[PDB]
Amino acid sequence: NFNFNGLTGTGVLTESNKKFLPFQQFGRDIADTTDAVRDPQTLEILDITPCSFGGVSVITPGTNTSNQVAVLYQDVNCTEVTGSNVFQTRAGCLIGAEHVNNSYECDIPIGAGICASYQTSQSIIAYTMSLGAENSVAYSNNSIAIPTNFTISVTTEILPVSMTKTS
Amino acid sequence: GKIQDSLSSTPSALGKLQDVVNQNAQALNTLVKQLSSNFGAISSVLNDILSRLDPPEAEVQIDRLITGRLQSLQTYVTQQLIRAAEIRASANLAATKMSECVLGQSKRVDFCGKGYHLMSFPQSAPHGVVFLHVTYVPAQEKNFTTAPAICHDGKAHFPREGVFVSNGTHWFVTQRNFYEPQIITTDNTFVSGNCDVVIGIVNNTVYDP
Amino acid sequence: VDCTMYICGDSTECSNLLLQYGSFCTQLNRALTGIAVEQDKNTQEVFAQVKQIYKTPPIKDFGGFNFSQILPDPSKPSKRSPIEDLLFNKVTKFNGLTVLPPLLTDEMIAQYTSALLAGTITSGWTFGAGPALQIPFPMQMAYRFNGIGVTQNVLYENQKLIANQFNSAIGKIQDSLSSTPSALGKLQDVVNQNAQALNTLVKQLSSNFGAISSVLNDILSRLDPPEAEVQIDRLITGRLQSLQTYVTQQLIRAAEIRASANLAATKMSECVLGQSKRVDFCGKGYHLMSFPQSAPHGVVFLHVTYVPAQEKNFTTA
Ligand SMILES: *[C@@H]1O[C@H](CO)[C@@H](O[C@@H]2O[C@H](CO)[C@@H](O[C@@H]3O[C@H](CO)[C@@H](O)[C@H](O)[C@@H]3O)[C@H](O)[C@H]2NC(C)=O)[C@H](O)[C@H]1NC(C)=O
Ligand SMILES: *[C@@H]1O[C@H](CO)[C@@H](O[C@@H]2O[C@H](CO)[C@@H](O)[C@H](O)[C@H]2NC(C)=O)[C@H](O)[C@H]1NC(C)=O
Ligand SMILES: *[C@@H]1O[C@H](CO)[C@@H](O[C@@H]2O[C@H](CO)[C@@H](O)[C@H](O)[C@H]2NC(C)=O)[C@H](O)[C@H]1NC(C)=O
Ligand SMILES: *[C@@H]1O[C@H](CO)[C@@H](O[C@@H]2O[C@H](CO)[C@@H](O)[C@H](O)[C@H]2NC(C)=O)[C@H](O)[C@H]1NC(C)=O
Ligand SMILES: *[C@@H]1O[C@H](CO)[C@@H](O[C@@H]2O[C@H](CO)[C@@H](O)[C@H](O)[C@H]2NC(C)=O)[C@H](O)[C@H]1NC(C)=O
Ligand SMILES: *[C@@H]1O[C@H](CO)[C@@H](O[C@@H]2O[C@H](CO)[C@@H](O)[C@H](O)[C@H]2NC(C)=O)[C@H](O)[C@H]1NC(C)=O
Ligand SMILES: *[C@@H]1O[C@H](CO)[C@@H](O)[C@H](O)[C@H]1NC(C)=O
Ligand SMILES: *[C@@H]1O[C@H](CO)[C@@H](O)[C@H](O)[C@H]1NC(C)=O
Ligand SMILES: *[C@@H]1O[C@H](CO)[C@@H](O)[C@H](O)[C@H]1NC(C)=O
Repeated sequence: NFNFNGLTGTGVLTESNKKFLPFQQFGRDIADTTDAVRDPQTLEILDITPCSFGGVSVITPGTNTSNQVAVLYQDVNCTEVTGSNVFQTRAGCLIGAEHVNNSYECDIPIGAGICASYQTSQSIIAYTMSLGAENSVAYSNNSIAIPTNFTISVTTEILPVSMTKTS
Repeated sequence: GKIQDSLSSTPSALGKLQDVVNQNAQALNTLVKQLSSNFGAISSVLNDILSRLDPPEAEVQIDRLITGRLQSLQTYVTQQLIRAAEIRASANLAATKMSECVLGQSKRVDFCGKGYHLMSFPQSAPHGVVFLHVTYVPAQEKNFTTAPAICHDGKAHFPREGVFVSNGTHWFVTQRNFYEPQIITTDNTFVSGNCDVVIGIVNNTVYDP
Repeated sequence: VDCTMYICGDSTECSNLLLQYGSFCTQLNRALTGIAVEQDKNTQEVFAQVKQIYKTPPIKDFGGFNFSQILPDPSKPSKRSPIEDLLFNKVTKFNGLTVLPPLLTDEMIAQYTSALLAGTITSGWTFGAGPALQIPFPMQMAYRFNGIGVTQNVLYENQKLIANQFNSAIGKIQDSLSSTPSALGKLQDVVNQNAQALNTLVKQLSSNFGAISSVLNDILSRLDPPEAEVQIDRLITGRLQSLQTYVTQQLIRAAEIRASANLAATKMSECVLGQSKRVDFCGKGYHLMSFPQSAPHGVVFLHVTYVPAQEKNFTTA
């Protein structure tokens, strides 16, 4: 909780790569939020990183299967949140889950290409999204694929039509 | 029959409509709970504020409650108007799908599902519509030799129907969609231009039936 | 945007007052969470139209047609095509704001895009019914031509010209997008509107809304506590009004963005993964083919159509 010459805020203050005139004392962001100070005694420019915040996202198995739950802390590093099963994701700090290098389909989304699911001896695993199987179709300019026989698939589609007539 | 079994064992399959009824229930539950809020006022209960405070102050506290309640109601109405726009858009799409796949046969791509559209059947639903959209999907994608044309008498012959294919001995014409070959005959081809016009053209027999 | 942070900076006196307003604020969080969920659905509806990932073969034996400017570049950090590099190069806190990443990222969108492009190039309309079929590019054109009422003989007489005209048109678009960045303004406006909505909340936050002071530590040290609480309620109402305005604008815009996403998804299915007969739907001319590109919070398509060269006068009956 900082106070520099009467100007306050809460954050992490580290060396800045900004330059300033001998004249100036503080840097400013939108709506005049301070984003830098120079120290009053030490002639260094210091960058104010807002203290980390985000929501808490809980990865829940079906409760009809298990009680194994992992927690994702948004917009934070696993230096600030931890526990023993601690892995850093792009979305946030993930604790209680393990990571796997292989890609798979997506059941429980983390963000930034990372998605969780449950696999077996079952645990909570974060995976790279595969976006589906690859189809290694061969190709030439003198051959064609033309099917023999067909089947019927039926798609069930549900659409909203109306709402409760409230007043 | 498989759809009925699926809907029975997996009720979440109908979630797109369950969400509509849940959103409206929540909007109403939101107003009722906010109603009990004092919005920073001395008391949220009207009979209590009137017996608790001398009338001219109670009136001030009442204006604070009135503004807070009116804000809750305006929020509700705004949410219902935005949702009304979303629901109307869904209703318009649903109406479109019924006309396009149930009361006619649309050529729109993947419009009522993947596959070739065959038929569709509406169902009523609690504040919504459900459709079973029936389409065709190919069973097995077999590899055949092809050409844009074959030539005879030095001229290029194109299909009037489907595509030209070959089994390694003879040229046949199949449908664009399925491998049901006809021997290429003069009666079912179009002739225009020299053999050499078509890149990939094959020299072969065109039969007289 | 969380009121606790936006309004109080986690301070106790205004926090207790916020708790009294209650669900009046938590409903704002629900609306914004709902929008964020829909934003991933929009990206998926527009790009995840392939059930499998399809790829362009090692040898581009496509009848003289250059798809190299639309297909992804294997040598880059992000597998973006030359045209995608232009689209991305040209189109661009303790105040309660949290911003989350998309589930589906530019690289993963590019992977779906690669499948969509490989699909339209080697399978075309067969991509719309089961596993995609393999078709020679000139044969794919024969179907595309017959589909607009023009016999395939036409394309063979003009195949060299069609390939040259196609290749030129794609190259001219890239030159146009490079020299005229405003060409992509329909998407630049989306990112600008959301930036403005956030900038609007931050600036309104400093407003006193007619109160003695907009600074919480100042109102508490300046006025005896029971008055400071009154001034705090004035700030809370003003800030909650700013947040409700923001949420309302984001909900209305969410409806507009979803409508655009639905149209974009429609165009991909109609002009990329099949051949639509809708009039002027993906542009003026007879529809021939179309290619998607990823874009920063949007989609760009190159819609390829035919236009007659010379309208000659003949006798008819
Ligand atoms: C406020 O007073 C502090 C003293 O606490 C001043 O810091 C002092 O600055 C002098 C001049 O640079 C330092 O002397 C020299 O420092 C350099 C590097 O620190 C060293 O290599 C030399 O051998 C010599 O000691 C002195 O060490 C330094 N003291 C501390 C504790 O840092 C500061 O300059 C004053 N600020 C202003 C704005 O006047
Ligand atoms: C018919 O074409 C299909 C294209 O999907 C072939 O499938 C691939 O073919 C290559 C070489 O022919 C194989 O190396 C790949 O493993 C196949 N990929 C998949 C996903 O199956 C198929 O093999 C061809 N069939 C015949 C009999 O040639
Ligand atoms: C595309 O079809 C062309 C014919 O129009 C093929 O070109 C020749 O094909 C024969 C037999 O397949 C080969 O002996 C020649 O060497 C080919 N010539 C050239 C210049 O390639 C071509 O092979 C076909 N392409 C593919 C990928 O199958
Ligand atoms: C390709 O199909 C043709 C059909 O026209 C085959 O030719 C026939 O062969 C059968 C027996 O295999 C005979 O009974 C017919 O009299 C033949 N028809 C004609 C018109 O000659 C041909 O054998 C097939 N080739 C391959 C490699 O399967
Ligand atoms: C088709 O694409 C190929 C890609 O190898 C083009 O070859 C290069 O294309 C780039 C940009 O498209 C140019 O800057 C180079 O001058 C091209 N030639 C090289 C590297 O030798 C090829 O020109 C394209 N064909 C067309 C446009 O007809
Ligand atoms: C059809 O139109 C095309 C393009 O407008 C013409 O092709 C051009 O022909 C000129 C001859 O002067 C060449 O210099 C160009 O290189 C060609 N352009 C392309 C893209 O191929 C063609 O001449 C026209 N055909 C007829 C019969 O009018
Ligand atoms: C925090 O995680 C981010 C991932 O975006 C990484 O770039 C950064 O180096 C990490 N910081 C620390 C202090 O570990
Ligand atoms: C995943 O990759 C990391 C980094 O290369 C490596 O250390 C680790 O052994 C890999 N894990 C598996 C299960 O392959
Ligand atoms: C096929 O006929 C054409 C006539 O234009 C001729 O040029 C070509 O040599 C013939 N091909 C073969 C293999 O006989």
